[PDB]
Amino acid sequence: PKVAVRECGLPVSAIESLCCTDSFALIRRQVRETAWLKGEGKRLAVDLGLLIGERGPVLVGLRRALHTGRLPDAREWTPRVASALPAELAARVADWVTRMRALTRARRELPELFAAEARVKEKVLAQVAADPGFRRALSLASPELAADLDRWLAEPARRPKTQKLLRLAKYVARAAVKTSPYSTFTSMGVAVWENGEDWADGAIVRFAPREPPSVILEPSGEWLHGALRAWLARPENLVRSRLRLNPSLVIRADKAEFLGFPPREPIIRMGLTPVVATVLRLAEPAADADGWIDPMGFRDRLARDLPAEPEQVDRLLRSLIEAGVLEAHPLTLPETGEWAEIRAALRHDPHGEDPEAYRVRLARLKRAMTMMWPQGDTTALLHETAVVTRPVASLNPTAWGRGLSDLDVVRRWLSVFDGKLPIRIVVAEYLRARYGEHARVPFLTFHRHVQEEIAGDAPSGADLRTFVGRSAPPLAHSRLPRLRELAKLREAARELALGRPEHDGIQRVDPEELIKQMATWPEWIVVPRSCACYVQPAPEGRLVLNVVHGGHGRGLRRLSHLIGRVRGEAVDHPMVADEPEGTVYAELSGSLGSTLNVHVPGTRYEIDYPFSPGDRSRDRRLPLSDLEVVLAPETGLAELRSRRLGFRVIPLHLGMAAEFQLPPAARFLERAFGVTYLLHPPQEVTRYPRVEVGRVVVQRRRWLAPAGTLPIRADDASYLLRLVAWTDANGIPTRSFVRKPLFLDLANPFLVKVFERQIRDCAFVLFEEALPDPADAPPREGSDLPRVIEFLVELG
Repeated sequence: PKVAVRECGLPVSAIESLCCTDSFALIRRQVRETAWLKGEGKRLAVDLGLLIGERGPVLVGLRRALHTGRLPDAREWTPRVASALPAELAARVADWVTRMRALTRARRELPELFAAEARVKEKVLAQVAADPGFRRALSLASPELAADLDRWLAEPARRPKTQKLLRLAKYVARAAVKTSPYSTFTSMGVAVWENGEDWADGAIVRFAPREPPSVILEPSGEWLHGALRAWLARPENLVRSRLRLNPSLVIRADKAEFLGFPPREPIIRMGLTPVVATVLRLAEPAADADGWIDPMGFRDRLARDLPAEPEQVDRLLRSLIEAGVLEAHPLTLPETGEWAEIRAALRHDPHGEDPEAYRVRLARLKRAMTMMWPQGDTTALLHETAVVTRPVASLNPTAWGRGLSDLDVVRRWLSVFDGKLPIRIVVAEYLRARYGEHARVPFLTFHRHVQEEIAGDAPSGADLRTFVGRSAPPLAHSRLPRLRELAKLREAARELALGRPEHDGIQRVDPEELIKQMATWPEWIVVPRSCACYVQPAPEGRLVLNVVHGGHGRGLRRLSHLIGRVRGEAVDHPMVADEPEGTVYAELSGSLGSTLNVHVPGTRYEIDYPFSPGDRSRDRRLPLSDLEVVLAPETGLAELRSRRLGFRVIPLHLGMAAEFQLPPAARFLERAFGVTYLLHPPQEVTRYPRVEVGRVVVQRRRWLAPAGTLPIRADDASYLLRLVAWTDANGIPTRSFVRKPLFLDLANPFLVKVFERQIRDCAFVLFEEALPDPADAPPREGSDLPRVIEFLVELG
């Protein structure tokens, strides 16, 4: 099982040091002491009421004071009153009065102890935020704020405004507890399995000395592809280009059918003249051994084998390129003047560079980019990824065995909840109903008919519009029998998991119960062969599951590629295995307009996709034109075949672009035919227990608070007291993630204010246990501080 590690750019001390430790301990004592004296007072009220009845005033006033939790008036608690009560009751009253008085004074002292401690933490915030890796990441994400931080460091006692401090504190928390990449807020590398025996200590992982991250600076893919298209349309760069037939081109004995430019990718049908028809035909003999076409040698070839007329052999080619039937691509990116500077600036090794020089440098790079192709609605012209070249850690295979076995079971079982399963069922039903059980429909004709149905109005497309059209599932009352079965299968899965006791905030499912449930499932629930499972270890052998996506090296291939670029030598990422016989896996060719889809090529064959040429031999290309769609008799689902080769073809998206960034036909291939899934995280407070399947935490414990339950600042630090009283009374822990999720540490005065503001005018607030807790970060060798980490484990 291949494993990578993502780790936070700041250590856990960075957020621990921002906690008002003294004040908070005092807040928790007050809260607990208030709740105890309240309860005890009502109990002593009862006891006192009972003494009053044994005896056949004063006592009635003492009683009312205890009941309602106020200090008895001087007339209500006296030696004569205490003498008339039993010793134990009088001693319990005395203790209550004493503790109530002590509570009252400590209430008085708190606001200035808290105000002073919070003020001290402002400078600790600056201290933590001085870290160079952090300042670099903030410089990219938020340059003005980062310029302001740099000034503060240069001018301390230049107390920045609260709202800057809150924004800084949020980014600090993000860089200490959130594991998704951003820049030098995190770093990623590979992990290895260290063969057993050397784990006497009980550790599950062992870290190498922290390597300083290397950073890769990359341009926005959509900027890159707009700029590239601009350059390819200039007549002088035709000699700098190669051409190829759009691999969605279908000749229909009359017309050309094909797909056009991304991102809109129109479905195009145009009339052929006999000249255009021979032009397309001679493109086959005009091509290299790998399908590329010399533009000059083709322009002469057309000129001799039609009539000549070079002036117009050129306007003919030009019009075919403009139309998108013939594709123009560069000869290597351009080695042209403007492209070599961008390429040099992107590659510029940033060694020895402070945050300000970095901001200036990026600013200049941005300008040359705009003075080349407009930014437009592109948000973020540049991104950075931080990686390390050597293994970050070794993993203990015997500590991890039960957890990974449990995870595999979970991984299979979650398949029933896949959002693409309704899609598959509806697409399959469409195929049966329009074309017939044994139909074999050209992929492109099928894509077109589906889009015709979605854009239009006919009840024949009702389900396609409901499940495949824009807008995100009403299943049990659906027309199709399998959709109602699915709903039933989901409800059974859900009720199996939740039909069990909450002991200590945990519902525990045994993996065998899920294996039993799964053996009953029908064949149209198909379970991916591999998943990328993002997990965090937690105490007592737990693994906490965050995200599941497809895995056939999906994210890992991108990591291998980025490390390869930093090291100057490729990582041999193993290939996907074509099996069983008669079946191949094929990723979509090229990068489909995204820098996040550039990777170590993982499959043998590839789906050759319109304007995204890949990296493979001719005999290994499966053009869109060669795909067909059929109903599989095993599952009753729609599958793809190669017309040319007869194989089942399973499309793979192995790049890290999100599915909505895929152009339309590609998106359709992934959603309808891909074999991955995606897992992502009334009137009172409602508690949901944590759900575990053996060792795997599938759902963290949660607390749902409607609008009106939550204390609102009506107030200074008396606010934190009331908040903590409500959280304690509802079992809500000190540290939690609130709903993207915000990290809430009630001891952190910045994060409390960030929380105050973020829940303004919300209908609900969702608290989730912090698990693992940051303080549960696995210790380190030497001077390296504990950090929060997450593992990408590929399970297969």
